[PDB]
Amino acid sequence: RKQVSDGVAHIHASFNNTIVTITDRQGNALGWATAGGSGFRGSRKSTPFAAQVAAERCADAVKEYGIKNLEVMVKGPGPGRESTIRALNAAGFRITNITDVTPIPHXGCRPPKKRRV
Amino acid sequence: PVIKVRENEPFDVALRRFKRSCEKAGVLAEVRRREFYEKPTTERKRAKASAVKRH
Amino acid sequence: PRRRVIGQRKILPDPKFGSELLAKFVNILMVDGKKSTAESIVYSALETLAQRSGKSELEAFEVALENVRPTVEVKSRRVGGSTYQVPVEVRPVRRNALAMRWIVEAARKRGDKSMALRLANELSDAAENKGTAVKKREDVHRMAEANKAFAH
RNA sequence: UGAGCCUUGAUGUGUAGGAUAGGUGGGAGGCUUUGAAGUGUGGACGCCAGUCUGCAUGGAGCCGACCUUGAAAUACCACC
RNA sequence: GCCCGGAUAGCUCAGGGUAGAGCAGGGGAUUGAAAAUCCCCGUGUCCUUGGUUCGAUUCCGAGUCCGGGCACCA
RNA sequence: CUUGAGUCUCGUAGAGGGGGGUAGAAUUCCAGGUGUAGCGGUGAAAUGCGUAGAGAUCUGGAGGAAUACCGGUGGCGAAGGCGGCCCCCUGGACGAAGACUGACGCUCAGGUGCGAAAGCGUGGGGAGCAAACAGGAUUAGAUACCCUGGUAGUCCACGCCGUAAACGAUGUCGACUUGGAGGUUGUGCCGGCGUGGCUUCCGGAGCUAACGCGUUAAGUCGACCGCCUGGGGAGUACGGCCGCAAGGUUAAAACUCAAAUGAAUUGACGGGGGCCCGCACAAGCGGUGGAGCAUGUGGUUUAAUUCGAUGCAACGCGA
Ligand SMILES: [Mg+2]
Ligand SMILES: [Mg+2]
Ligand SMILES: [Mg+2]
Ligand SMILES: [Mg+2]
Ligand SMILES: [Mg+2]
Ligand SMILES: [Mg+2]
Ligand SMILES: [Mg+2]
Ligand SMILES: [Mg+2]
Ligand SMILES: [Mg+2]
Ligand SMILES: [Mg+2]
Ligand SMILES: [Mg+2]
Ligand SMILES: [Mg+2]
Ligand SMILES: [Mg+2]
Ligand SMILES: [Mg+2]
Ligand SMILES: [Mg+2]
Ligand SMILES: [Mg+2]
Ligand SMILES: [Mg+2]
Ligand SMILES: [Mg+2]
Ligand SMILES: [Mg+2]
Ligand SMILES: [Mg+2]
Ligand SMILES: [Mg+2]
Ligand SMILES: [Mg+2]
Ligand SMILES: [Mg+2]
Ligand SMILES: [Mg+2]
Ligand SMILES: [Mg+2]
Ligand SMILES: [Mg+2]
Ligand SMILES: [Mg+2]
Ligand SMILES: [Mg+2]
Ligand SMILES: [Mg+2]
Ligand SMILES: [Mg+2]
Ligand SMILES: [Mg+2]
Ligand SMILES: [Mg+2]
Ligand SMILES: [Mg+2]
Ligand SMILES: [Mg+2]
Ligand SMILES: [Mg+2]
Repeated sequence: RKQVSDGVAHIHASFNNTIVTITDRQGNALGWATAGGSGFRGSRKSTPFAAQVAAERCADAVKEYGIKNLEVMVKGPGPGRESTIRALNAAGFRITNITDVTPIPHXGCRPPKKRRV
Repeated sequence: PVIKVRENEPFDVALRRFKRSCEKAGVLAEVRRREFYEKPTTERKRAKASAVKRH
Repeated sequence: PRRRVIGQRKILPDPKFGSELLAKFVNILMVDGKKSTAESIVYSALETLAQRSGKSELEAFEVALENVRPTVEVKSRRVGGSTYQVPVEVRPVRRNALAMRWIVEAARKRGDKSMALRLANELSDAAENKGTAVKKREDVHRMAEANKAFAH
């Protein structure tokens, strides 16, 4: 539908789920996939295996765009931080840049109270 | 933690460099430390406890 | 056990084939300590399988055996009250033992006339991938690959 | 940017089968140096098996009835 | 009375050369349990009848029933 | 009279206090572009959000609150407490040399002032969090722990309140009495040699019931003040004073018990930690629980159904 040949992948990893989106440099999404959308429900949803499965599926879904170069920005502390980038590289892209862009307050707002479990 | 891959090095060395850069940056430590609110009294308590245990 | 000092027990070989594998097969098949009965049953089954397949008793037996050997099993592990189903590899000796146990158990549940007939039919079915032993192997394989995320 | 409206060019491998052949049809001559069998190459489409398609080299052949089908070969041609 | 759309599994339901997806229910790997996983299993003239066609769940007619807008409403 | 106490000259360090301005990161909301089937949450789920286009991603705007790294048993203050940067106003501490006054000092009933958080009144503000409240779970029940929301409050100005495990559970002031390892901040002489202030850890004599304290004393002494007299009743009732209220402060009696209590010792236990062993689990094989019969027991029946064992460690047991 269009040829961009170079985009960036956003990985949003948390303790419950990982979400991978692919966009061009200007920041317009082209396709996305999730660990929970790949048939992994519950505890199985929060494992590196599901993260790399989601990475492969998201790479497959964006096939029509002819991506050849790719940057990666990863945010969040989730378990799926390293399997996803490995699976993304193995799919045939060239990881030309890796960045951690997780947010950190410079004080900020008051976090929720502690769980008494 | 900004890692720009150089010329012809493999992916594994760049990934290891990025992991090391994120480890020395204290990213996950800060993220875990800001997850819940810890009272000032608890802060001082555990800081002093760490200090005395070290000594 | 708690010691890791146990040893391995030697086994007498097959009389007219010289294969330890068929001796262990007889041992698995044997019940109540009546070994001559088991030997006669297994010999009749091997003879009829060889005549109906034409290769021989030996490699036909091995070919039927190989279709039942598993390569991965599932073990339960407790972490937080809920048990994970970790997939683990299987040692070759355990593969042989599991295959022979499955074959014999499948043979015992059949509506045929004699035990040798049941064993021959089940062995041929395994050799051409239609017995219940291959079904159990497929069940184990699918269950193991389903819980592939827990494989650390 | 919607709806109808003409013209063109494509588009349509239940199973037969060389053939990704719809209903219908005057009907086996067109095509051909108005550079043609077969090619390198540009490209389309595609139940991806195969249909469609410019140029170049090349130089002038493919060809209708033929046996399988419910039917013939877009050989021109016309009805949907 | 007329017109407009429908009739497919036990339920919900998409679909001229076929009957299809999920859950319901049954057993077993399965553990003390709902999990949670694996394995299958059925679950059918595709409302009825008739009509074209090389055969129609598919196109056509007449019927049974559901819903909507109308009309008759003296 | 000058040694206690105070004034003056130069300087050092500091989240000490009051007022005003400003910067960056992030959460939330608002509008728009791309893009499509999930997101969120948990031990597992569900409530909740989403095809009316969410979550993800990019651009612009609004608003409030707190200041990552530095950061440190580091520093300042009588205590409560104080942390981005900048300016204005302002209190105390210490250091080196000299000069000045001349006992001007210490403690303090009643009195006065400051005093975390929650709370109260009036007027603003409201992003995040979150009593009460609502829903979803778990449970025998769950007015809780867990999940999704969420109002006072948290923030500002002024005025009340006057309480905390407001703790070093250690009142203030002064003198004397072996050592070691550090931290922070001044100063003299030549990286070494000294000399002041505050501060952390160990330890000697001594003291203590013991734990322990130990030149920053819980050691040896002097001055002044506050407080205690068995455990419940009770820091409660009545009265006085203070407050808008919540309540604060002063403070009994009848009745009842023979104890209540502190430190340490030996075990036992822990849904505390470390290391080990046993057919104790895990891997297998064969059984019991169902059927028929044998046998023992409980119960019921009988004139008697003789007596004993009767959790593991009694029940094919004395027999
Ligand atoms: Mg939370
Ligand atoms: Mg200052
Ligand atoms: Mg200050
Ligand atoms: Mg948007
Ligand atoms: Mg101080
Ligand atoms: Mg001053
Ligand atoms: Mg000052
Ligand atoms: Mg004088
Ligand atoms: Mg005084
Ligand atoms: Mg007083
Ligand atoms: Mg307050
Ligand atoms: Mg208040
Ligand atoms: Mg108020
Ligand atoms: Mg108000
Ligand atoms: Mg909240
Ligand atoms: Mg409730
Ligand atoms: Mg008090
Ligand atoms: Mg305090
Ligand atoms: Mg006290
Ligand atoms: Mg003293
Ligand atoms: Mg000491
Ligand atoms: Mg004492
Ligand atoms: Mg003293
Ligand atoms: Mg003293
Ligand atoms: Mg009172
Ligand atoms: Mg009173
Ligand atoms: Mg005691
Ligand atoms: Mg113990
Ligand atoms: Mg123990
Ligand atoms: Mg066992
Ligand atoms: Mg029995
Ligand atoms: Mg008796
Ligand atoms: Mg007796
Ligand atoms: Mg007795
Ligand atoms: Mg006995």
